[PDB]
Amino acid sequence: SARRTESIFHATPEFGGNLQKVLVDLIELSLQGKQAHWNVVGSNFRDLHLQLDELVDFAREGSDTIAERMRALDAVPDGRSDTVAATTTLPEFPAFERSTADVVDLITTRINATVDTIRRVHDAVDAEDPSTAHLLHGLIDGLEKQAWLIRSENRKV
Amino acid sequence: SARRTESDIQGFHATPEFGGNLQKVLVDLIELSLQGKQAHWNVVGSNFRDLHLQLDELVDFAREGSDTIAERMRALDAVPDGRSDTVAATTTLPEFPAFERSTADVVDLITTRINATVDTIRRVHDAVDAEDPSTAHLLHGLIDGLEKQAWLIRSENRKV
Amino acid sequence: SARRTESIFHATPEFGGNLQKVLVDLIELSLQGKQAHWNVVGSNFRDLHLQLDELVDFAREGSDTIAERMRALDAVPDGRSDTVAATTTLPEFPAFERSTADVVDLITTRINATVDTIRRVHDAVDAEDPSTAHLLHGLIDGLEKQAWLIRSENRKV
Amino acid sequence: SARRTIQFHATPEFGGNLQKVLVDLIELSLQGKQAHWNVVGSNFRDLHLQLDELVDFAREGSDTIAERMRALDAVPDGRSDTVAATTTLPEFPAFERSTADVVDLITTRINATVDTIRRVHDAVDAEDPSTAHLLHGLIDGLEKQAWLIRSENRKV
Amino acid sequence: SARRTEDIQGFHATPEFGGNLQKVLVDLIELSLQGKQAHWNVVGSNFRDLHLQLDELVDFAREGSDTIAERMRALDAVPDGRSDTVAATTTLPEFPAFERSTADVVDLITTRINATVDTIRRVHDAVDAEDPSTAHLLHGLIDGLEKQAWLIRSENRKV
Amino acid sequence: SARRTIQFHATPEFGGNLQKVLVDLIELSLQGKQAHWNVVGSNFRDLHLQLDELVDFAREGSDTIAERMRALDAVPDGRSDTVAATTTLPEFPAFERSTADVVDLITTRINATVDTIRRVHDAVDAEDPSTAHLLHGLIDGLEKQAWLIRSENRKV
Amino acid sequence: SARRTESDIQGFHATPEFGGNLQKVLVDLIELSLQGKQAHWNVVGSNFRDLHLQLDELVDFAREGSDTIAERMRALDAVPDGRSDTVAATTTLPEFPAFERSTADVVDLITTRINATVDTIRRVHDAVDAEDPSTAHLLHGLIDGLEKQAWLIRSENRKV
Amino acid sequence: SARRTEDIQGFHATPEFGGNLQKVLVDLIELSLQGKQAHWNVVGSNFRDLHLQLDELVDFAREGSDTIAERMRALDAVPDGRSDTVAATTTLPEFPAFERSTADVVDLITTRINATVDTIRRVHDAVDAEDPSTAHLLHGLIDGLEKQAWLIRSENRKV
Amino acid sequence: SARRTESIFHATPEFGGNLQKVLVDLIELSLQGKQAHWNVVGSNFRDLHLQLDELVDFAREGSDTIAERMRALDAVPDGRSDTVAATTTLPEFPAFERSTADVVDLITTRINATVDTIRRVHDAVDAEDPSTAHLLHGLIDGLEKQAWLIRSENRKV
Amino acid sequence: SARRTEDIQGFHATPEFGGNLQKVLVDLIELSLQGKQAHWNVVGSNFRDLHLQLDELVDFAREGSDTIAERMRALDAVPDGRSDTVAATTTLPEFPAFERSTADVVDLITTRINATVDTIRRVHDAVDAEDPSTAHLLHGLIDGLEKQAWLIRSENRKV
Amino acid sequence: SARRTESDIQGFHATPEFGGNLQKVLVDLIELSLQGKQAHWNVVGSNFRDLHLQLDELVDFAREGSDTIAERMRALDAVPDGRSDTVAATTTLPEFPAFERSTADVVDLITTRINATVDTIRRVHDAVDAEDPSTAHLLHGLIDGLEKQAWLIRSENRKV
Amino acid sequence: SARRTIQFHATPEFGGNLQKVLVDLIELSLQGKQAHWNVVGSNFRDLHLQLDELVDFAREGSDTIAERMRALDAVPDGRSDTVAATTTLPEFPAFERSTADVVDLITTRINATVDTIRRVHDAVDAEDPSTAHLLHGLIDGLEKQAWLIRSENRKV
Ligand SMILES: [Cl-]
Ligand SMILES: [Cl-]
Ligand SMILES: [Cl-]
Ligand SMILES: [Cl-]
Ligand SMILES: [Fe+2]
Ligand SMILES: [Fe+2]
Ligand SMILES: [Fe+2]
Ligand SMILES: [Fe+2]
Ligand SMILES: [Fe+2]
Ligand SMILES: [Fe+2]
Ligand SMILES: [Fe+2]
Ligand SMILES: [Fe+2]
Ligand SMILES: [Fe+2]
Ligand SMILES: [Fe+2]
Ligand SMILES: [Fe+2]
Ligand SMILES: [Fe+2]
Ligand SMILES: [Mg+2]
Ligand SMILES: [Mg+2]
Ligand SMILES: [Mg+2]
Ligand SMILES: [Mg+2]
Ligand SMILES: [Mg+2]
Ligand SMILES: [Mg+2]
Ligand SMILES: [Mg+2]
Ligand SMILES: [Mg+2]
Ligand SMILES: [Mg+2]
Ligand SMILES: [Mg+2]
Ligand SMILES: [Mg+2]
Ligand SMILES: [Mg+2]
Repeated sequence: SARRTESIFHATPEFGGNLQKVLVDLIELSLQGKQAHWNVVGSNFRDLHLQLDELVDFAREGSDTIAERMRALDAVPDGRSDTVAATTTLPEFPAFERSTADVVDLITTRINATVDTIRRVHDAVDAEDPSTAHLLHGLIDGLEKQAWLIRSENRKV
Repeated sequence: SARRTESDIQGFHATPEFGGNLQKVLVDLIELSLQGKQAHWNVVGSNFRDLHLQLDELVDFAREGSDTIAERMRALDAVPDGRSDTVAATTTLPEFPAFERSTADVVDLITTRINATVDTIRRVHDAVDAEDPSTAHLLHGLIDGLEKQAWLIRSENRKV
Repeated sequence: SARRTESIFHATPEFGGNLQKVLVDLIELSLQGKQAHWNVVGSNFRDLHLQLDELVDFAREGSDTIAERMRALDAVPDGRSDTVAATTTLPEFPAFERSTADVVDLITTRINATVDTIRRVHDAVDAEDPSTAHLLHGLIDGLEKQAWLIRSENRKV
Repeated sequence: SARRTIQFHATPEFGGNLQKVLVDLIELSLQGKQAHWNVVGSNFRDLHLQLDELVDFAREGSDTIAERMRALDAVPDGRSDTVAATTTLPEFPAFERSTADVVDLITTRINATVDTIRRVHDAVDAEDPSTAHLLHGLIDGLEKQAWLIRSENRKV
Repeated sequence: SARRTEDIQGFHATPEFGGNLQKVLVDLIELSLQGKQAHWNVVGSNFRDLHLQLDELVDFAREGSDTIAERMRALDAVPDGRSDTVAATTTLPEFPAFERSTADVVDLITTRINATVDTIRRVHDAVDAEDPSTAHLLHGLIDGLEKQAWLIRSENRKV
Repeated sequence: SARRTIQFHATPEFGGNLQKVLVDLIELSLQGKQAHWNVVGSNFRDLHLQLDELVDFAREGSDTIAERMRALDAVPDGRSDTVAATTTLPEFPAFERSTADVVDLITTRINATVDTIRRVHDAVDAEDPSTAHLLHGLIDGLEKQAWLIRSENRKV
Repeated sequence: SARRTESDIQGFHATPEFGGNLQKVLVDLIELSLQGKQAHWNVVGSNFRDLHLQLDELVDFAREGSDTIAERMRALDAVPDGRSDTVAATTTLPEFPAFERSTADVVDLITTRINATVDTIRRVHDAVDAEDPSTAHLLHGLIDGLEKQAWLIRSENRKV
Repeated sequence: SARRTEDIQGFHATPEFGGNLQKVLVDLIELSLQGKQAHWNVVGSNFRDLHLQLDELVDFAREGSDTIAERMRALDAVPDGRSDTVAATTTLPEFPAFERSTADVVDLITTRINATVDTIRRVHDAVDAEDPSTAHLLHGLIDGLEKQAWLIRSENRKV
Repeated sequence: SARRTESIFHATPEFGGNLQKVLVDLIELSLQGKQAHWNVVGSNFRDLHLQLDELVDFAREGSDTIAERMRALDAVPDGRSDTVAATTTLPEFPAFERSTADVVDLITTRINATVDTIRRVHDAVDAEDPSTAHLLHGLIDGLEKQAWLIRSENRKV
Repeated sequence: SARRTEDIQGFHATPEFGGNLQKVLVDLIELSLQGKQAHWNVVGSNFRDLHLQLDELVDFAREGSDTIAERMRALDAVPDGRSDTVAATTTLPEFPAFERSTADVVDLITTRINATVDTIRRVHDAVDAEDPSTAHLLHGLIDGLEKQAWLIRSENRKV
Repeated sequence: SARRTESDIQGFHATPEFGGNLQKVLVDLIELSLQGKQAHWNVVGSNFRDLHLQLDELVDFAREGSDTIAERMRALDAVPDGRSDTVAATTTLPEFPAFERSTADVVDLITTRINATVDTIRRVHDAVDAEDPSTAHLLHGLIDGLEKQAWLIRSENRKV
Repeated sequence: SARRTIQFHATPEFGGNLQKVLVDLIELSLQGKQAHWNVVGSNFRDLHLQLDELVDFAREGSDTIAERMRALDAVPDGRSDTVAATTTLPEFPAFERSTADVVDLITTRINATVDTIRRVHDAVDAEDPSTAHLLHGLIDGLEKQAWLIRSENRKV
């Protein structure tokens, strides 16, 4: 009666490209987070070691969320190492052992870079699909929380 | 002191139109749940088990969604109708066919019916968002969850 | 030695029809239970709200059990909205908000109707397949428990 | 290589708006516990239990808001004096209160809390939609609590 | 260097102490049995809350009776929780037969919880004088049961 | 539309039969705890632990039966005086009892409890097969407990 | 007082015939468990994973069932024999073939062997029910659980 | 045979007893509020450990305040945990505003925990004299809070 | 750059045969363990009953581990009743009820037989694939623990 | 209004109090070590029950030793749980070497549990006089250990 | 007394060669994890769901493995490099192709890449075992877990 | 039928080697708890918590080794006197110790414990590779603990 006949959302390829930008930075952040997690040394090692894993957990869940949102709307994600390295906007993480103080500053900057990407694409994403912007909001919130939890170590008052 | 002095402070009340838009979402979510179980029981053929299991996950989400929408209506002083006669008379989903259906047919059928459910939510979205962005927040989660289900189900039939 | 050769239970279509009768009433009960769960208001709202969800949980598990028992014996269930509405024996649940006292009486009657269907088909089911009657017994027990738990609210002694 | 060679900061007004939500969430939590302990009469147990769920949500909410402030370089103040001095919630009364009275009282004070979030919503959303996302969850959860509590007093 | 070179016997309860814990035990078991009776036979306004709270009371009283009985065993005393002994020696007013209204059950159970607590409070000082470690267990029981009493009786309180 | 425009009630005899099962289940539970506390000697711990599992099953069983009575408009009586006055179980002795004695005693009293359920089974099944379903679960569980306990005393 | 006065009250004792009927059920449940694992390891081809996983669920149920039946025998003073030689010499199930088997073949093979196991339980049912309805209660659960497994497995091969 | 034939009233707290538990309650609630303030606003060396430990302290103080308040209710006393009352009657030194260093927070919170414990220790003997079962709850609180104090203050200890 | 081209461990059939020897003895042990679990009677029945189930749990997990290791290396396990009975090295478990003392000695011997098979094939397995020997070590350790836990019942000191 | 304006110091244990808890600590640690020794080396009739019960005893004694040691820290006292100190200062009779029969182990461990409890009972009143909150923890330990003693010793009881 | 008297006792230090061998294992495990997720998102076609799910299990194991190896390096005073540029420049795995891939293609592709990862571990095994058998213990678990994944994935494509 | 018609026993040297590992594992556990209680200063909480994880691993390890000895007909001695008299670990000091000192002290004593396992490894592996399997897990876990603890004191 209100039933429709069988003959049954299309996202633009630009929209997919915007999600792809978010994806590579989330993957890069997870990879750098693990690097820091392994190679951080010095005062308050353990807290940083543990917090960095929490960050990585969130970034990995986030990248799965974004990639699978792309798939739901029939976009095609690319999370391959070469693509991530070639297209990420995050500054490269330095090699070797790094002091806890250095790691705090480095990782804060890299989180902030990842968040910036999401904030940069937000309005274009929101205009086409507010339901995707919903996921972006959760990511921004969770990442900016991680930034606060990590950077607070270096704050002098 | 910054304390308010009213003895009675009323809550947010939904307009009749708003209540109607959520009612439209509700009946389609319930219908999708009923069709989801029908497919879950009656799917046969290649890759039976995966579809059987995925369809239950879809049903779980749709049932949680219908409860969320109906209870959101109650929170905003609107009154849901999820009775079988109403669902049958007012759902926009194409009817699920009778009897056993092949895995390939079930994939196509259920994908279409999820698409129909999501379309209802997307149709009322802007009007809902305009009156109450907090309800739109719930609609966003529903759209995301359902379109995820659509991908997880439909991909069975997608070739190369 | 005691091994049989490869060349290997058939239920009647009437038996399937009997399970179908149980199925539609279980689904209808779940749908009405949710309606009541949302729309119940008044004294002792919370207990009814919560108990009605427990009833719905049991009825949903029950309808899955029956439908899948049908499938196991190669019967074909029909739990579609139109079929449920057109064939259920349960009295229609009234529209709008209902008082807790009214809901107690209404839902008790609808549980009792569902149980009656199972009791009506029991002997025919038991005669053909005692293993199915086993499931019927569990349902009757669980539903009649729910009836007691709900109706006790209105009992005056 | 697309790699860049980086400080979002809340405006004072934005921080002030979240501070307003915070004190009402904390006050609601304190009032919820007061009601939880002191409610008496017909259907005591349901109210007792539901009020604790309200408090659980409101406490999670206040932590969420305060930590969002921290994330955006704002500084929360959830101290007792500040809460008492700046909360917009009508004062919850002392002593034993009937279930009927508690239902009415708590519904009003939840509604007051939601009103604050609804008042600041548009300004918060204009500056930071990600924070408004949190406000939506709070509005939804609290208005649900209001429905679950107030339905007890509904006549027909 | 400081090692003892003794068999080292454990602390043994006096007959008075044993008797005092036996008194607590029978009232805890009686309360459990009456709690179930009420759990099953309560009817009327707010049935579900009372039905559920009565089971929590029974859970606590059963754990309590086990705790006391095993405390007796630990101190070389012998519990008797048999039906005849409980019926013959409990201080609790008899629970009435048949279906009982929620209002009636609230009043009845509150009274029986209070009777159980009274028994524990009556023996407390004598128990505490001999073995403060056992008084520790009595404190937990008094606290838990008086909590149950408040949670139940508040239903009937009219303000 | 097949929609109808509705009161199963147990006969007094049926209710009486379930009452018989109930008092024996409760008595078994009380005796099980008595044994649980007072058993001593070789293999104490196993018996101590197994007896608690017996009590757990018997308590769940008594609740199941009493609530089945309620479901069918019957009224249980599980009070101490009634249990002592109407139970068919041989009295469990007071004081410390050896593991060997406890095994024999408890097996007898489980068997007595099962015998009651087996005695009323056919009459219960004739009126309500759904209740007999519950009796079967009880018979199975209790006879399992009897086997797990009595095997301790088996000679070869 | 209504207390009985016997010092020794014996339990229910199964007849030799009853003990034999449960023994028949036992060996087929164990054989099904062994064949279930064989198929679980050696299934290859289209939809491998679903069958691999479902076969373990079947094995879990059959193992729980064999324990239930053997322990029911013990409860009724009967003595089970679940040794490999006895199972091999007295099972009624057709032999599972050797080596790797295709998903389609495994579906057909295992369905047949579940059907065989259920047939044994249905064959002894009435004789078991006549002596002890409480044991028949267990048989009912076994039949229901196993026929559910049969449906969940066989549906892979059912076309349209 | 031994069954009582009375309504049997429960144990009722004296006004002094009620007042004493109210004193404990407001300090527990104040400590909770200050604990969250510190949880949010702590910055500097070893932030995370302090952030996390402060939440554990708050968890314990919240459970504690609920326990005390419900103990009051069980004994027919009436708690007041409202913001105005807590602010007006707490004995805790005010927590300062704004971001505070980890070193500062350690010292500040240790002092406020100690103040809370002091209140409990001050009322203890009077509570114990009337109701040892309540003193039982006070012992758990003193133990838990003094543990929290050790776990926090050890950060600033220089050996 | 270090990437290999697409055109990509092969175990000998003798290696597979060695794992097969372990498999049949693990399955036989599980079957005998259940037999003992059901039919053990007498002093300390309960401990033996419970410990025998723990043994069976370990042996069942072990046989799955070995069979699936065979599959991973493209060997083909045979755990069928006839094959197990015809090829197991374990002494037959006796029929009927057995005393706890007898069961202790019997099961200890059968565990020791199963362990002996693993120890006999160890060096040949280790030489070809140390990663498989890794699994053998876990099994030997777990089984010899079970042997100690069971046999200690009969130890007189 | 009622806020204090002080640094507020915590409760500090006297040297006698510290010494008394140290005595409890070494006996709890010794009991744990002997419990494991027995856990590993027990053989004979009813091995499994004893093997398993001995681990439960060790679990309780380890939690107990941690509780006491951290209670010392909370009150500004310093524990010493090192091997040499425990060996040199424990009051427990030495556990014998090699495999021991279940009957022997029951008697041996019962004696060593009783020795541990005796230490706690000996210091109790002095601890209770200074700090009833610590006596609260001692009551839990006495209760738990005497329960373990009953559960173990009952194996050897012949009636 | 048998107590040692040194104030400082150093831990086991890995040779540069040993550190390099574990680094080789690390980059291939990370690369496998990245490719595993790519396949997990982009697989389409017959039996989509099973592969989708199994690929996540593979990713979970590989991620746990990379962490284990990197942390083992840290324990032995070696310094891991799991950065994207390094992984891309030094992994031995063939590149995963772009875009959506069929279930059959993904099975073949991923099996090959697991085989490649395992080959790296087997190549460095003997040199690792020679210096530190405790690290070889970890390599054994990795090889076993990964070859299990290979079987569970590849069996989809194996015919009769 | 391939059915056989059966006593692995450790040599005294093998048993002695496992005894050496056992006493160092127990001593490490006791020292870990001492450090857990008495550590003070900057980053107290992390050290406090990490030391308990070390103790957890070392206790599981000592039980594993002692029970492996039992499995192979050897007899462990984990008594206090024996541990104090035969452990190779440098004595842990009494009294409060700074986090920096505890890091250095505990790292040394973990390294001492690992050294013992590494010293006996080859002899153990030659006789019983299945026991060496357990030693590998212990070496891996303890050296991980050493890294997690010592990293606190690392300069750059
Ligand atoms: Cl509730
Ligand atoms: Cl699956
Ligand atoms: Cl932490
Ligand atoms: Cl046990
Ligand atoms: Fe995913
Ligand atoms: Fe709901
Ligand atoms: Fe289902
Ligand atoms: Fe927080
Ligand atoms: Fe007990
Ligand atoms: Fe119940
Ligand atoms: Fe079993
Ligand atoms: Fe509470
Ligand atoms: Fe498997
Ligand atoms: Fe600790
Ligand atoms: Fe890690
Ligand atoms: Fe152990
Ligand atoms: Mg939004
Ligand atoms: Mg928006
Ligand atoms: Mg039946
Ligand atoms: Mg209620
Ligand atoms: Mg005292
Ligand atoms: Mg035993
Ligand atoms: Mg029948
Ligand atoms: Mg190895
Ligand atoms: Mg006390
Ligand atoms: Mg599949
Ligand atoms: Mg080797
Ligand atoms: Mg830290």
